[PDB]
Amino acid sequence: KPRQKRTATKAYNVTQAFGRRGPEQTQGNFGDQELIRQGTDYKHWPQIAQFAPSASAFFGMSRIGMEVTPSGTWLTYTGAIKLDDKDPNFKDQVILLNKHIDAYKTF
Amino acid sequence: KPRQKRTATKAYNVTQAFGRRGPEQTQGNFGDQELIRQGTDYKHWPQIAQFAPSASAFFGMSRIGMEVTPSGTWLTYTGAIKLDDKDPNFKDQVILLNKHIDAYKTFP
Repeated sequence: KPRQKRTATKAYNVTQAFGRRGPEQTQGNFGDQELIRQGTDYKHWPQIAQFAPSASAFFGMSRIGMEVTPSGTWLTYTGAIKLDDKDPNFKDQVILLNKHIDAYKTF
Repeated sequence: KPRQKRTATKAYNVTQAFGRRGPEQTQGNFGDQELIRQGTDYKHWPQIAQFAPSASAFFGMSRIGMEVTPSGTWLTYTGAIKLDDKDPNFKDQVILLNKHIDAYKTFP
């Protein structure tokens, strides 16, 4: 499957699907050891997935570019998604996201 | 519905769902007049949507951050998706994406 359409699971985990976590610009930085090993089987995956954009929102919210780099042709994307501070789950969402952002620095 | 889960259509279009296209740091820049007014009702939407990430890939591929500002708490993301230059359709994919990237600069 094209990288962007892959779904990580225990049998095909985040490292297998999307590479090792890291700081480089072509690397993903999200996930602690449990999420990396479990993918969408992770016990709190639906709480993470609620922030992932629909296809319409991905192209509607993001700043999209197209670049030729020494590795080939890339569609770039950047943006920001607001957390709903009136969601009763807000504080646990903050804790959950903090547990996974740049978690690889500690393993 | 939270912004990131909206689906734009003719009845609820890209501007209404995601704001006017423009140059600013967290403003969307993608779509010509046809896509803006049609959203996923756009006749060639599937050829754009093939590049959109799954939820797992979004959090697998992207650089994710969190920012706290006077407007609230924001989940930031950056990344890149590789185009398959060996796909016979590659030239048409590039043409389609280029038609929409920064298209707003050419119309009010």
